[PDB]
Amino acid sequence: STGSATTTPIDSLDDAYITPVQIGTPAQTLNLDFDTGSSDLWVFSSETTASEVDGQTIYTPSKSTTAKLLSGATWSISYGDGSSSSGDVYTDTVSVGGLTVTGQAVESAKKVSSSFTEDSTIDGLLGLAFSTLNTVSPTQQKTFFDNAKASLDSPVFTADLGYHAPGTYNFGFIDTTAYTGSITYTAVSTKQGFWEWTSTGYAVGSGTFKSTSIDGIADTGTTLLYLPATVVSAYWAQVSGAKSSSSVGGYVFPCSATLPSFTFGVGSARIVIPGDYIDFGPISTGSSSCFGGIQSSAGIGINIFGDVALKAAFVVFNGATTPTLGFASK
Ligand SMILES: COCCOCC(=O)Nc1cccc(F)c1
Repeated sequence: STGSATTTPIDSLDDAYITPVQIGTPAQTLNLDFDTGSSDLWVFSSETTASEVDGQTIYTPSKSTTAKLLSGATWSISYGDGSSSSGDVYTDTVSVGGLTVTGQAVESAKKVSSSFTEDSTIDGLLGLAFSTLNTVSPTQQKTFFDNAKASLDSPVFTADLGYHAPGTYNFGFIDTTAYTGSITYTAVSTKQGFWEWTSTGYAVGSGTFKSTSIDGIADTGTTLLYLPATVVSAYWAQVSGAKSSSSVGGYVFPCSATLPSFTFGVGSARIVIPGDYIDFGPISTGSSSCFGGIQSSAGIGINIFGDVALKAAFVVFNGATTPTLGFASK
């Protein structure tokens, strides 16, 4: 089997991408944030505290003839940005782009933190990291990809995120028309539960490539590119007037600037992030200070190849017995 679904930016900045997902019988379609940096499929629901729902579409398990309470199971996650959610668990039929999993754990939110409430466009998350990070207790549940894998034509999914435009998540096949050149594959460590890999270096604009190992995670659920402070300083030094602002929370730059590209290495291959992809717009409405899309990971504990990086590539998440990642230009 295969599946193929369009993913759409939630706003004009590509802050996140939403993908329609069919849950239950009859289908209830929710728009979920596919998140390779995490492993729970959770939804706003008829159980979510009413004051914490503000425009999201909810899953109502009592209206699904295939929903079953997973007795005794609870979940609770805290994300790197400080947001969180928790609740109980149902199993139900879940379909993405024509690919159907029966008995998928659908984690129903009883509580969500304010950032989720305040974003009416995201009805939940669909985790695509390794199932060892799933938070359901006392019995850990599998991700949608883990449940689908054996049925897929090939045990892979691909992320093709658009810049200011829709893109595609495919399951079970590699669309050879969706990228240019070849796909360069690189080793993955699953030791932390993530799609963790080592970039071979970087360049700023037309500058020379610096060969240096940068371990990080491919995380579709993180907006920005978080890299070591040395790398980030080298990038922003090429933008007149750019500076790190403790009060804003990262590097800002004059909105009148033209940003240089940023290149990262994948083995001997190179993925070029155009400068425009690094512009996240005014820090507040009407400001001439703009927020940068490349930020320091120093306070995180891990480097994160988020959407800013991934949207410049066609990315293969290869879930073979020994997982690997592939990157192609597009
Ligand atoms: C095995 O789960 C133990 C509880 O974990 C809670 C928890 O917040 N986990 C978590 C947070 C962010 C990403 C991710 F993938 C997992």
